[PDB]
Amino acid sequence: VKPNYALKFTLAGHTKAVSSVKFSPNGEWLASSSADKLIKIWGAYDGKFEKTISGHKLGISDVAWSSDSNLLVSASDDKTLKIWDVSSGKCLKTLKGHSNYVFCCNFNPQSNLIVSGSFDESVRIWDVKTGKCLKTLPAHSDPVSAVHFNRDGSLIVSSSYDGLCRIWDTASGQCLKTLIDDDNPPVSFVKFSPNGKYILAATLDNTLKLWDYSKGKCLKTYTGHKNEKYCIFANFSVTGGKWIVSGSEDNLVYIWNLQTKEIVQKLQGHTDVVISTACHPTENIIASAALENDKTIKLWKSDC
Amino acid sequence: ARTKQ
Repeated sequence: VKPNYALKFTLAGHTKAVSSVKFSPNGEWLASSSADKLIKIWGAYDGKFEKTISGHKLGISDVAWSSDSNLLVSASDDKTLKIWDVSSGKCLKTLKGHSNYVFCCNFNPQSNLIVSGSFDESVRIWDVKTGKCLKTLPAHSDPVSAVHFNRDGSLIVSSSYDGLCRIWDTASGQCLKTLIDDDNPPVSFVKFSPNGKYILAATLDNTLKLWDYSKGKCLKTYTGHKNEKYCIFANFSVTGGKWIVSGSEDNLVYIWNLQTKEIVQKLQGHTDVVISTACHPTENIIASAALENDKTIKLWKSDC
Repeated sequence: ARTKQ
């Protein structure tokens, strides 16, 4: 069983590089963010452009959805995050306190909290309702590349150019684990596995790693793609076969068998670095997005 | 920033 992703749609609209693409939890919407300071909403199934969300003064590097699919959060170079109501497009809150670009962001399953990672080397935790910063965590000693809450939002994982992945107790802000090899290339991305037992870490040594954080053991590695320059999103695809999906610096989307580490498909079509990929919650659908020479989002679909 | 190295 290898997947057979075939190109359904090419989604044109962003005037600069696309930075991040995410599927709404209900699976009906695709949100995109871009260097053009814009968020755009697209139909997940027909690729129909829905709306443009604007307000940020500078480019956006990440966008995330609330559990109920009603809210988005964005992380911009203008040093802020904005909470948007998706149906009105209106900015509900502006989240002030980072002293440099906000790079990454995420809601917890509860969706009462936002986690943010910045070039100022901190991870912040914010209240959704009031927009106020609950905690500032001296998380790292270099730009924070990724922040992600576990299955129930009791933990946060952060990655950084400093070469570390760190696990944080959300409620208390206290660091529980630092993961470090005997060699520290920048960690360009991290997220929890759907079940919270593992973390998937990308490093700028063209390498993805599945870690048992609690024991500090690397269980799988995923290689063959190109990742030396950019903070590229990776995913666990769990709808059909059990895959790892990542963008790549060779204009390709890579798909690996989670257990064998075998490349099972490469998707061709983009004409620049695939910076971002997202896996549909229920359907075997992938969204991918590329950089400045491309600026498009592609939607793909497999049988498995 | 993400879209630039």
